[PDB]
Amino acid sequence: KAAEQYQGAASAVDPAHVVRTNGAPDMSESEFNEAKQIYFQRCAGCHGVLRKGATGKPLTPDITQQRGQQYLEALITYGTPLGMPNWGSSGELSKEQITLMAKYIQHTPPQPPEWGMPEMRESWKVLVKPEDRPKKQLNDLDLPNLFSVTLRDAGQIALVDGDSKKIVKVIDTGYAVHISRMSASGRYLLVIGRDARIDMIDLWAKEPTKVAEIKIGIEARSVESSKFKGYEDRYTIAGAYWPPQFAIMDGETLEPKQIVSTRGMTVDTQTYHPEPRVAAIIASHEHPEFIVNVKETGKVLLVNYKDIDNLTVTSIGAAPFLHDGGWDSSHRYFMTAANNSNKVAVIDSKDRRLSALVDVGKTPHPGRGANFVHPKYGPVWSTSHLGDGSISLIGTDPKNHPQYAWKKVAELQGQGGGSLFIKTHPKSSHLYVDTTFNPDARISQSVAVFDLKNLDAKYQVLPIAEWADLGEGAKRVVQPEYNKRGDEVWFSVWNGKNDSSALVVVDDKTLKLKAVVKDPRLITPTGKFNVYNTQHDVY
Amino acid sequence: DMKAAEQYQGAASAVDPAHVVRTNGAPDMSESEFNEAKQIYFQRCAGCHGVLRKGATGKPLTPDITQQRGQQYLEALITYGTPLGMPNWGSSGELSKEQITLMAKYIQHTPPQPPEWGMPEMRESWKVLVKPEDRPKKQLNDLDLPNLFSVTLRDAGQIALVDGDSKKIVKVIDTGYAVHISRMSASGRYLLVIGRDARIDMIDLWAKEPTKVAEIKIGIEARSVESSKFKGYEDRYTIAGAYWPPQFAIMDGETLEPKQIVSTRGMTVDTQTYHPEPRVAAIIASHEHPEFIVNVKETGKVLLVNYKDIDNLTVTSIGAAPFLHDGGWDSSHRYFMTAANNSNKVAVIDSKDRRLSALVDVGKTPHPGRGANFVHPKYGPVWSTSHLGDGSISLIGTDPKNHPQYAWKKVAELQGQGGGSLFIKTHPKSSHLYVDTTFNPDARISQSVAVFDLKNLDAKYQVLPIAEWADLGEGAKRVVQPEYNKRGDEVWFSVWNGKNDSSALVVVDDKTLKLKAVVKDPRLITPTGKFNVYNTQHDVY
Ligand code: DHE
Ligand code: DHE
Ligand code: HEC
Ligand code: HEC
Ligand SMILES: [C-]#N
Ligand SMILES: [C-]#N
Repeated sequence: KAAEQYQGAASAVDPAHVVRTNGAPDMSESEFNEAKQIYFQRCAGCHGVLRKGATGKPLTPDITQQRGQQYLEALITYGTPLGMPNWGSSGELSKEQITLMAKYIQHTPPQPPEWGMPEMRESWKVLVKPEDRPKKQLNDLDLPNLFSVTLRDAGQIALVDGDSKKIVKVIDTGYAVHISRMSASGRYLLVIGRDARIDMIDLWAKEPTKVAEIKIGIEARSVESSKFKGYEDRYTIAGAYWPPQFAIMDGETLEPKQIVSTRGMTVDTQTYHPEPRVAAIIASHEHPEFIVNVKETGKVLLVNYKDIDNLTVTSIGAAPFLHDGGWDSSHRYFMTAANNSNKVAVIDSKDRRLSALVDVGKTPHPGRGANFVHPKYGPVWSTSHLGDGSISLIGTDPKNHPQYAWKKVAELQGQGGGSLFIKTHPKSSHLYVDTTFNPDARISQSVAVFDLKNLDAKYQVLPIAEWADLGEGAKRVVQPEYNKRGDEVWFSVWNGKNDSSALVVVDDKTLKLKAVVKDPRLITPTGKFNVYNTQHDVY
Repeated sequence: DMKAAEQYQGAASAVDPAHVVRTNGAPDMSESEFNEAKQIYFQRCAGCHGVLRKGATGKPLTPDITQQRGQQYLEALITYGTPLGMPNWGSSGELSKEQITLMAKYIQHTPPQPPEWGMPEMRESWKVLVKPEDRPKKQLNDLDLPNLFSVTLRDAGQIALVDGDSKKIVKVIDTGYAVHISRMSASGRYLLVIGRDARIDMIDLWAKEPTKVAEIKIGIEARSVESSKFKGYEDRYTIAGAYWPPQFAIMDGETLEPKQIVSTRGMTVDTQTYHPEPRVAAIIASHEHPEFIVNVKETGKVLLVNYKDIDNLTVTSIGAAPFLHDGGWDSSHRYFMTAANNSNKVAVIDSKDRRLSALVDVGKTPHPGRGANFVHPKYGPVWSTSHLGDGSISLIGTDPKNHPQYAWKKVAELQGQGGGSLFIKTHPKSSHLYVDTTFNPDARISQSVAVFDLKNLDAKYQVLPIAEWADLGEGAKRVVQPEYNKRGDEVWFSVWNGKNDSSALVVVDDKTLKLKAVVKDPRLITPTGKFNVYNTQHDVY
């Protein structure tokens, strides 16, 4: 009773300022569920799970009830020119569905599940114990020249032999694998699905097999392994969209060790954000750290793993909407893109600070980027864009080229907007640029190639999809990727699930068609990751 | 712009729609009925159950659990309570049967949402009353600043500066509502006070008359404020912790300018699950590194917030035990001895090696305040704490160097008057150990304090009738917090009576245990915490 009188006083919170959420249009269970289904299928990507807004404006009841039924129906129908699709004019949704959507967004956002240690441990499985795994490579595959290709809609990945151009193994994974990363030893392949399911594959077994699996959230995109000297196969980190968090695991077994929330304050307005999605993650070579990108808040986190029991995190402020990125030629500066801010942030992994914020074109999408030595400007890092056809060249040498350090030194022009990946190699004199999401079929079905020994000359259009000889379907071409020795570039002809797809290989020295990989199992090929080039960050 | 970026994010979310739940199936209640219940909730239930009803000292009152219990179960539990900390709202006749029904219906609805409080709101509340350049260069008064006391006048929303030697009120200043604590800056010039409403006030003790130079509001609800104490950082930064929103804020220690706000929402130490309301508790400034040691309650984390580079903040998260509350330094100012009250443990944080040294098992609901340090004739240097759940006083060894066999062990135990204790106190020059019993259900015990002889710890305590000595008449007259003067010969107590009744500050001669003086004033409304300037600034306890 002592402890009851002790916590007996009134809260300092004014009850009048604590608000009841309602005044929404009545809808039955059948009507609400149909609407909720359309929301996660068509709208959550841009508006967020909690509707607080990401690429899209906030769709919370305070804002939507203010607009009213008619406004909302009209906006969902015609869309806007600033990136909001027309759901009615395009005939994607019916008048009835749009009315249900307008009604839905006026209600309190339904609550999604959380995912902590109990759920993570429950999903954790060690298929082959470390003690019972091989001691050496029991197969005769050229592992450094292997490719980890994502078979998207099939929820699988295929290991394609670089030299023979054949599928060696097809493995069951999580749904729609986003990326593939290698461990610092070059033995373990790590893949993560968008469903946040991670699979660890031992390339040393007679036939490459899965040794462990875990689910780190409801939705995720990135996975990474420790790369600092003395920490080979020590830790594995993964970043989640829902819940806004990241997880550090044991690099041998995938045992969940630490989970850290990314819910916090923004860099720009310094206000609370309930859904800061984790984007790109890159392992530092300078300090025993993981460089984690937190999107909506525009924060770059340096997560130290020297002591994972008492975690040290340095929160570097950058720019809103941090997405993808990669290392400069020297592997010290993390060049990441803050896409909706139309900027590229430079993170010094050595001095542990923001070196600069470089203004580029509309919606920069570098992937990991493309590094080469410019004849006039010295070492540069490049990126193409989704919002326009420009290619930005940024100086990456503060030591021997201060005049050009962190400056958008020059621009190149591609086929158009909708570009996703730019690529080059140390042993190559070519620069490749795709145009995957470009509204024109011909442009999206081809890639642009520049001559690094003559950047004044226009690019050469390579008819990648046409060379594949596939027939019907959108046949969008995505991601240029080189092999171990850098003499051939691979492309994915991403066609629909019920259609035929292929991987097209081009001879880098001659710009001619070298090979075409077709297989009935090659369903919806997206990302391709060459083992050597991924492990040693060769871009 | 356009169509390319629309297909790029055109794919479906990996989230299963079927798993995202719609909340309702709650009893229909009108606006007047909902607001009447919501009023009672924040007045009587929020402290223990939390603002979002996810549970703190109290169990979760989220729709999933309450709708499962049903209307009748809820009405019965709110009426009779339980023996595990849940009050009997109906049996005691505190709430009417009609109010209890409204409450039962209320907790079955989705918890209403409070506002957030970020930088726009903080800057809007930020005021510089006297600019640094316009402030004095020397002390413009004849006040004995080191021996001044900063007494909280709770319900009045004010503080009072009482001269240690004369026993008179020098100045009454308008502050935030119900000031929780007073802290001094490292220079000894500025007095920092924070209200439970999260309003901070910075007072210059060097002006003609001690006046306010700056103010700011760091949240909707708060408890702690602190200043940077590492060498080379005098008056550099001021930090404050909030209950709602779950956050802390770092400000300029000269102007109170908001620089950084950090969310404490995160994963727990025990279950490693997400918690949407981790309240900030005690904050203490490190002398070993340029850091602030912040306690995060519900998650049970002790954060080492480095302020060397305030633009790129570095935080080290140390796991301790759930329900971290109050604490203080050991005799050497190296080990932060903090209580995880509902876990019945005292955590030891090494501020030098930056790690958890131990988790000592103590009694029921430890409440140390800042604690009491003295050298035990047998066990060596110790740190003590009294309890709310029982009458025991735990003595914990704090010397790993010369007494490793006793380090981080509940070495011995002393017995007080009973439960409901809040503060234990001693001083270097003193051979006495004082312990209050503020919240003890018996009137006579709560109106008195216990005193132990440090020279002969085997002997039983002496009872000092503090409230009786005050001669105040009617009222609860609960006695709270023993605090010494700079010399260590006087021990002050607060006779915390009701706002409409008469209160007093009782001073005792430590050398003789006899009544020295009584401070009465019509402005001395609901006195609670008293902080001696020198003793607060230099952590003398
Ligand atoms: C955060 C993130 C990364 C960086 C991780 C890293 O490197 O650590 C990444 C990388 C990638 C990479 C890495 C390439 C590389 O060379 O590094 C690939 C192949 C890729 C294929 C696609 N991505 Fe990706 N991608 C997202 C997020 C991300 N993608 C999205 O949220 C988005 C906008 C919407 C979505 O529906 O997922 C999106 C669209 C796409 C696609 O449409 C692609 C072509 C097919 C798909 O499955 O969704 N993303
Ligand atoms: C977090 C916290 C601290 C440590 C801060 C620090 O040192 O940095 C503290 C310290 C304190 C101290 C510090 C004394 C010291 O010497 O260190 C005092 C005087 C004090 C007066 C009270 N506290 Fe306190 N107090 C709370 C929280 C805290 N109190 C509560 O949440 C609680 C349980 C409920 C509430 O109503 O706020 C509570 C009850 C009380 C009281 O009932 C007191 C007596 C009167 C009041 O105004 O609420 N608390
Ligand atoms: C991204 C590729 C989008 C998808 C998928 C959907 N929306 Fe969206 N929406 C998006 C943007 C970038 C904007 C901003 C518009 C602007 O011109 O600034 C919006 C806006 C809306 C709004 C209006 C908010 C307001 O102004 O009050 C609504 C009502 C809206 N969007 C609804 C919505 C629904 C229900 C969708 C799925 C069926 C949907 N959007 C998809 C971007 C994108
Ligand atoms: C702390 C000093 C309390 C105050 C003030 C209130 N409650 Fe509480 N409550 C508290 C505890 C420690 C517990 C646990 C009881 C146990 O024996 O374990 C509870 C529990 C409840 C519950 C039951 C939850 C369940 O098991 O389903 C209810 C319905 C409840 N409390 C409601 C409630 C209301 C409405 C109050 C204010 C008018 C209130 N509590 C205050 C501690 C404390
Ligand atoms: C992915 N972009
Ligand atoms: C305060 N206790």
